[PDB]
This record gives sequence, structure tokens and C-alpha cells, in this order.
Amino acid sequence: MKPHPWFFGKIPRAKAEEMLSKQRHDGAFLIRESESAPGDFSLSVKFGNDVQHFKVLRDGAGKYFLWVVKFNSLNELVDYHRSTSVSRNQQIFLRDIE
Amino acid sequence: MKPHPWFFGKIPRAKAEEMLSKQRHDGAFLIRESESAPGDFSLSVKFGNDVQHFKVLRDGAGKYFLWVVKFNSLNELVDYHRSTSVSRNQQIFLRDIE
Repeated sequence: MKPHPWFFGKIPRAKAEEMLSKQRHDGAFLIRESESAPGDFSLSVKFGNDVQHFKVLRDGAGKYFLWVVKFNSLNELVDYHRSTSVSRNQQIFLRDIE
Repeated sequence: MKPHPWFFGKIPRAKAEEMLSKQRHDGAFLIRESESAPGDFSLSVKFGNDVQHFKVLRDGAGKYFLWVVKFNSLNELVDYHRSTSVSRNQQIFLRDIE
């Protein structure tokens, strides 16, 4: 086993952008510990001529995530699931009843 | 504007399975109001020779969803995002730094 090459601990975002800006492949990244938000992590990623940052969010149960899809209405949930599976284990897409 | 053909209100799940089992296309579905969980909705969908049911969950903010992806560790979040975009607005996939 080897340590992960992407964990840089507490480093300034500017320092993260400086290093990642030098990487050649889009997607080159690192995880750093936020200086502004105690106990939080942020993901810094090279993409094109920029280095984007994504806060790592946590939920009540303590799980991590960058972004999830939630709906403001049943109508929107339904329409979204006509092209994204309603199931995590199988590919099932909604189609109107006849 | 026309009413949605998929909202059946409070009907027994068995009744939902009976009707959807007769549909010809996988994905034929309906939304019904759960008799067991007051105020909740469930999605019933035909798929193959079965009719599956998915509870419509709600979060603190009141938004709806069937399922979302959360991680038990940063390690898992990172690895998942090597093949699913870290961004909701662009396709950015993680690749190890050099």
C-alpha cells in the first residue's frame, strides 16, 4: 500500500492553483483542507486554462459529496427520470403509460 | 395544458401492479400516494415481468428524489469522480497528478 498522491493537507488555494496549472492533463487534482471552513475539504482540479475548486460537502450522516440531484417537484423528478435510471442497480427509464 | 396521465392519487400498490403489468413498454409508470406513509408518494414502474416500486424521498429542504450518490470516504468520492463529472455544469473527470 502507498499513500494517496492527492492529499495535500492545509495549503493555500492559490498554491494549489499554481501547481495544478502546471499539470498537462485535464482532471489533474488534489484534495486540500479549507483554511476558511474549519474541518472541511475542497477539491481543486485543472480543466483547460483554469483550476476549478469544489467544496466537499457533508450531510447529516457525515457522508461526503460534491453535488447531487434533487427536485423541486414531482413533475421535475418524473421528467428527469425519463433519461436517468430510477434505480441505482438497473437501467430503468420512465415512459408514459398507454 | 393537460393534466398529467401519471398521477393516480391514493391507490393500492397491488392495483398499481395490476394495471402496469398490462402495459407493453418497460418504463410505463405512475405516481401514487402511499397508504402506509401519510403524505408520501411512491413511483411504480413496469420493467420486464415485474412492477417495481420506489419511494419518493424528501430532504430537509422539502425537495424530492429517488436516489442520490453519497460517499463514506474521500477516497471513494475521488475514485467515483474519475468516471462521473465533479461538476454539474461541465464534464470534468479526475486524473492523478504527475
